[PDB]
Amino acid sequence: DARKNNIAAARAIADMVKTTLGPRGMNKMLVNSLGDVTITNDGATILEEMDIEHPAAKMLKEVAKAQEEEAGDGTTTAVVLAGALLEEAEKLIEQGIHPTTIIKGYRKAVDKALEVLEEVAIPVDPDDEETLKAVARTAMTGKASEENREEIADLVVEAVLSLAEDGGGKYRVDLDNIKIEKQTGGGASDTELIEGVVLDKEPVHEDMPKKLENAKVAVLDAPIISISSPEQFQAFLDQEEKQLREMVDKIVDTGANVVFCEKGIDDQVEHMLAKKGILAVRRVKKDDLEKIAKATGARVVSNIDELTPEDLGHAGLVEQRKKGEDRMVFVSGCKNEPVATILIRAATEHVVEELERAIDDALNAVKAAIKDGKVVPGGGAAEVAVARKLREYAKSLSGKEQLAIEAFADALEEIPRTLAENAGLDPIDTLVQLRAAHEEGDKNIGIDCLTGEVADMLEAGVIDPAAVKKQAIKSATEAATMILRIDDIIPAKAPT
Amino acid sequence: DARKNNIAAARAIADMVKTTLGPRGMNKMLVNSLGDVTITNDGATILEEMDIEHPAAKMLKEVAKAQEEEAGDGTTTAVVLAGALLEEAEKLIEQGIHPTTIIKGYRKAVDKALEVLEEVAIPVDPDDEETLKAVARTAMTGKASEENREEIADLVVEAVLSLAEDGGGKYRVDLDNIKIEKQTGGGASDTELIEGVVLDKEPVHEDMPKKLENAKVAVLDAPIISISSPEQFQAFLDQEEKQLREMVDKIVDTGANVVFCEKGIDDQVEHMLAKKGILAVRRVKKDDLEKIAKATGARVVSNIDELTPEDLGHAGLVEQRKKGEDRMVFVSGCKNEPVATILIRAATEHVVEELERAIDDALNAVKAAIKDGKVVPGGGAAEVAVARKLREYAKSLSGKEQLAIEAFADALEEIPRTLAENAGLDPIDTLVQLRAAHEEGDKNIGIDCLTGEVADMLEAGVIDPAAVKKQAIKSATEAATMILRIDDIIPAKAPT
Amino acid sequence: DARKNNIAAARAIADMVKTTLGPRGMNKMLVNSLGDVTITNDGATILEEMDIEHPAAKMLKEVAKAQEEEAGDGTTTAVVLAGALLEEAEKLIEQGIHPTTIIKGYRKAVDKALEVLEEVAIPVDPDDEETLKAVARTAMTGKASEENREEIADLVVEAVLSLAEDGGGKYRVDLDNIKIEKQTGGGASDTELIEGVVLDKEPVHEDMPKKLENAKVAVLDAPIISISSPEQFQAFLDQEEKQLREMVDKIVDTGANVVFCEKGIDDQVEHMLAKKGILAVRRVKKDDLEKIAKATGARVVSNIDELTPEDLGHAGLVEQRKKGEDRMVFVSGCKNEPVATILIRAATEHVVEELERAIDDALNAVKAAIKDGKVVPGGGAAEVAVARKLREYAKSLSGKEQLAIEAFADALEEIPRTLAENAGLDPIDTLVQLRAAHEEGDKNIGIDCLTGEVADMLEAGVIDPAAVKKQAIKSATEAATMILRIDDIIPAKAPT
Ligand SMILES: Nc1ncnc2c1ncn2[C@@H]1O[C@H](COP(=O)(O)OP(=O)(O)O)[C@@H](O)[C@H]1O
Ligand SMILES: Nc1ncnc2c1ncn2[C@@H]1O[C@H](COP(=O)(O)OP(=O)(O)O)[C@@H](O)[C@H]1O
Ligand SMILES: Nc1ncnc2c1ncn2[C@@H]1O[C@H](COP(=O)(O)OP(=O)(O)O)[C@@H](O)[C@H]1O
Ligand SMILES: [Mg+2]
Ligand SMILES: [Mg+2]
Ligand SMILES: [Mg+2]
Repeated sequence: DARKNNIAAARAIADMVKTTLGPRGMNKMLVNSLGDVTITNDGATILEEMDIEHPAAKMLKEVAKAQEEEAGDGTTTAVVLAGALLEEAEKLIEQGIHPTTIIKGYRKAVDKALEVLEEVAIPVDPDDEETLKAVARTAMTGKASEENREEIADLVVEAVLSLAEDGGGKYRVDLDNIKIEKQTGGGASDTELIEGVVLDKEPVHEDMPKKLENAKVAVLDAPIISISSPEQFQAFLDQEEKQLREMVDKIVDTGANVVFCEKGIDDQVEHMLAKKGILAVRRVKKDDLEKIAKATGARVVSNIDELTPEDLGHAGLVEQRKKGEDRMVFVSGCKNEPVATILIRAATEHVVEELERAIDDALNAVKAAIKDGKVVPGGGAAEVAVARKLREYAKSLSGKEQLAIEAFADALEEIPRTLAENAGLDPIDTLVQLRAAHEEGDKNIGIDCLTGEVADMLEAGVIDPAAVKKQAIKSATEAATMILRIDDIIPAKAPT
Repeated sequence: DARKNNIAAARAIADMVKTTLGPRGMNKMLVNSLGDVTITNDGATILEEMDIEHPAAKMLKEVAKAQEEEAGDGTTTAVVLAGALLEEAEKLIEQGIHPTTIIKGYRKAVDKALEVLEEVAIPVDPDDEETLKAVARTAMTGKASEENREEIADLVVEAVLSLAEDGGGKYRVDLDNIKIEKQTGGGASDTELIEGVVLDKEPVHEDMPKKLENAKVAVLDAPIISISSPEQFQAFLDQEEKQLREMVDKIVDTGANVVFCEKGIDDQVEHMLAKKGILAVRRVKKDDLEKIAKATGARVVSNIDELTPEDLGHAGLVEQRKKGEDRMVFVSGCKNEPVATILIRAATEHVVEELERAIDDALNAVKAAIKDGKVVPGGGAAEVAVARKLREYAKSLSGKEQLAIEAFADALEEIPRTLAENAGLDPIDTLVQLRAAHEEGDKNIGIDCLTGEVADMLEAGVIDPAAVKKQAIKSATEAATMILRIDDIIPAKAPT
Repeated sequence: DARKNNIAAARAIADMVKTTLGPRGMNKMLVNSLGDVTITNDGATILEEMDIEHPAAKMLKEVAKAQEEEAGDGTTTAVVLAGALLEEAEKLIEQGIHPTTIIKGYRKAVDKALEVLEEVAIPVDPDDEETLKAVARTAMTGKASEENREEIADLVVEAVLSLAEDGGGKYRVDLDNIKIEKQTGGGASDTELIEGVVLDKEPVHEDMPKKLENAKVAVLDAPIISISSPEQFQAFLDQEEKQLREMVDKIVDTGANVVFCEKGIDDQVEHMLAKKGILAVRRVKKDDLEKIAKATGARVVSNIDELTPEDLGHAGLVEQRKKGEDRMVFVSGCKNEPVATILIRAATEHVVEELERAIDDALNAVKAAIKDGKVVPGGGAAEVAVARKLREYAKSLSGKEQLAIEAFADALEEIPRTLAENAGLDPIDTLVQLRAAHEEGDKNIGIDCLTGEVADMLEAGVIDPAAVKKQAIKSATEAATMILRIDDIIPAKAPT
């Protein structure tokens, strides 16, 4: 039963990532043969860099990548939903239903599930500050320490509003637009709007002018013998420094005094650069060099011979500040576009990476809420409500598709069970309580794992974007369907 | 039970480092495949250069590093506290409490623990000499020999006061500021204020002027053929020596006569340097070369062609003294900044390293005491007091968090048990005596392992800074929490 | 029980060195992979070039090195005392005393032991010739044949008195100051004051002037092609011969006629040196070249171009004497300083090394006696006396430290037991006889292994300087303590 094998692999992955769904998600550790260890709880990373020999499991890589690409939040929800769906799919094949009937029933169930989630979702305007804060805190939940939730949420909404580039209603709040720097120790209170891309590199030369107001900023990427007579070596050195003098002279004619180069340097090169007072940062990556080019306004000039004064950018200020331990050039005053890198502070490296992922997910969720403008109660409330209306449809429908739709409802309801289990509550009792609550007509009662009870989510500030849950259901459906659609593993000829 | 496995690894490390907590810390022996052996007892080394295949253990490296970075003392206290915390956490999970409840209880317990430690701590002014001496002796405890405790403590406080750079109240008593030199044999009575960085290297040339008052000191870092005719090789040699004459002549025009170079030399080079009477020390590291540049005032000149008289430093004296066995240039008279290296004398190499670590910890603790200005009774007194008030909080609180807080109290109380056990006293009897003593209202009764009894710590001069114990509790909490939050071991994809 | 494992290793080394303590020290053989063998009985070597994979035993390397550095005698006594101390410590931890109590007791015991040895030591003037001879013979004991004891003792005291450089009371009788040459066969009667460093090298050329009274002695260290036309290589040879003539001409202008070079020579070089009658000895080591430079007064001149008549030294005589088999230049008449090498004659190579070590130890002992001027009766008498007064202290003291002090007394008394065992006497009977004697009030009764009885050491000329025994006790204490303070072996990260 190769299908049983594939389902078992998907089940193993689903159970592995089940434990990391919620505020109290028990983190997982990623150890490799090199010995490096990273503590993470966002399921994206967990599905990213885990060893999977099984190819049916290896499809869930692509499922998670699609989820992150469209939605940016809800990979763990999608994988757990796929696990529960394949649970009930397996034991529906055990009863005797053909797999194609299961697929057809799941397709109908998920069409109606998306419709129901559209109906139940409560709308939100982009000016109700408390609702945006609630969305931000709910998504932000999972990975930060409990202390700095209010602070990071406040900074999230502040950055989203202040950097709100009104591009015809759809604000272009990109992940690489908001200004944070990474550094060990200190705290998260350095996630402020510093109008420029800050590089974690020291100045090459001490007497290099650290302060330069209205500096003429340039962006470069190029890397900055036969001897016959005794003085011929000195001659090659002389002409090399002469052509260096010529090129830096025509650079200075443009007026450039601040440079961030993509490649390395040499001691003599940086010395003669600092002779005139020129900043030079080396080994800047492709992505962050492009970001600096966008921010500073100086177009990247591979062939520097055609550099002109028109090609140069400008920055309001450049300053070297000894913040914390590491020395860095705190560039501030890049006035053309809001451009930045996803680099964020915390106490330790594990917490640094955790907070980086968490702030990224926070901006993703608030961006989705602003764009789509439909928010659904979280904490398992949406799942239970959709399961109830699916059971109503099952009462409407008849045949052996009703069994498949009931299976889909139970698989959807497995998410609140997991969310309660990770919170410490007993799963069956609180699940029955949620069902009883939703049978009384109200639809916002869920699970809030911070207080460890069942309560109204809307008054508890536990609300997730509608589109995130829609894409979670869709990705789980495609995962379960296309894992069910396989029959048997065969050796495929390797491309030569 | 991968969580049980990780708890077991952490409890192996905790029990290994348990024996080295106190004045009578039974030292540990680190042996490597190369066969080199160093004897230490300070926990930082033991956590630094031990082998750990276990990844959950490998996190405790990062915990210890963070402890050292912020505080610089209390790594052994942090690890033992983490061990006891995971002991009680494990026994709480066998009872049946969910891990997340333990995490929440520990968080609340540790918030109140930091608050309690804030209240109980007795304040100190920076002029009560006996109190500073007591703090210095308590921190110096563990590693220095019993005989020279008074001597090294006196020198510690003398150096701290005399080199007290009043930078707006916060004295910049850095570890690389106080003047000691390393040498085998002799004694610790050479930890005196020699106003300059002393290098453990002999003069290159005998007739090099050993004494130079008000010497013009320079700092350098640069390293100091086709033949056709009979005399082409000789002409090449003539040109190389000629350009050597020109560069050393424009050096002499500046007036430099004392140099400490970062790189090697040659016999002809050292000779023609000594021809004019120029000192040259080779293979100076990056850190100590930067220290020499800061002390002497001569900026490091990579491109020596631009060296000017303005670029040269000055030193009151340079002298070669045949102190002990090794010949060294005892540089003295660097008048710009207080800069030095952590190099200290003792009898044998093991005692040399032990004394170096001890003096480093001593300046760390006195610096922390001067900065924060809050001292707490040591010898387990602070732990017992905080445990008692935590039990009072437990009596106040109700629920299954009371069990977690009682667990935290027991784990905090484990430290005095360890300190008594290493001192030779029976742990249960003396712990009960400490609890009874704290139940009578007094707060300073602890364990003093020098006298091997229970006595007032304040009268015995056994007092640690408040901040070191605050960070010990915090780091132990973070370690226990983030080790509890792990679930399973999964193979992670190695980055290509 | 890793501490038991370290104690066992220390016991193994202690027992392996035990047999070589005393005049009748049964020697030890050092066989290596290369197959070379050296017969030694002095403890320094048997601790130096032995394999010790065990790290706890590897500490005893450093213990022996420290002992040799400070005292240079009594390493075997120190290691045997450490073995006995750890013996009784193993007994006491068997009983149940905690190790820290043992350490404290040993510390107090050894403080009082040093005090007791100070009280009991008999003073010596440096003019009482018989006492100095007795001290010299006592230390010189251990290694030589029985025939040449009086002889070598007489030469030792004669050299010490005649080369007595009165440097403010502390005579600088260094090991590298007294004149002996090494040569196979003959006898020890060539240990005479030959006022100059004698080199074991033949003259390069026969017609070199073997006799040169008031010779102008120099000291050097420097080591003494494209073809176009047929005469081009001849031009190269002519010019090289021309600069050779130039440098040797400006050498002769100074007047140098005797040279001892650090590096090799060539046949043409030595031929043209002997053309003018210049002595040249090659492959002179760094140490002996520096010694020759000090003795002859000719400073070592790396760059010979600056050699002047003022830079040349003078020697009263240089002569080639065919003493024994090997041909050597018997340099005699270096009038500046007393400087020499530790090279001594005997019959065979094993015996040559044996008397070399023995004369070194003899000079160290008489130097220590003259410096400190306090001598204590050897032959186990000092150990028994200190043990008795330690037992008196034990009777004074009360508690479980009394057991540790009794342990120290027994470990200290183990030395006379070993000294009797190697002499052939029964250990317990003569030990009891010594104890009974010392209970009668006399303090000089010991063991004399030459006569193989128990007798008064002062009339038997068996006396070993007090500082040697003081350092023996101190090193044994530190070794035993810092071997007891270890708990367990752990693998250490190797430095990359
Ligand atoms: N404050 C909260 N209390 C209870 N449940 C929450 C809370 N915030 C989020 N959740 C639940 O966690 C789910 C998202 O979990 P998360 O692990 O953050 O997703 P991802 O791993 O994809 O980022 C939501 O669907 C919601 O049901
Ligand atoms: N003189 C003393 N007597 C008894 N206990 C002491 C004494 N000095 C320090 N301690 C205890 O040792 C603890 C610190 O131990 P130590 O090993 O020096 O820490 P670290 O290994 O982090 O440097 C203190 O918190 C205190 O309880
Ligand atoms: N003539 C002697 N008769 C008996 N015992 C002696 C005599 N000379 C020395 N000893 C004993 O030998 C001890 C020194 O032994 P030795 O092997 O010379 O030490 P090391 O090996 O360190 O040089 C002394 O402490 C003394 O007790
Ligand atoms: Mg999420
Ligand atoms: Mg400490
Ligand atoms: Mg000896």
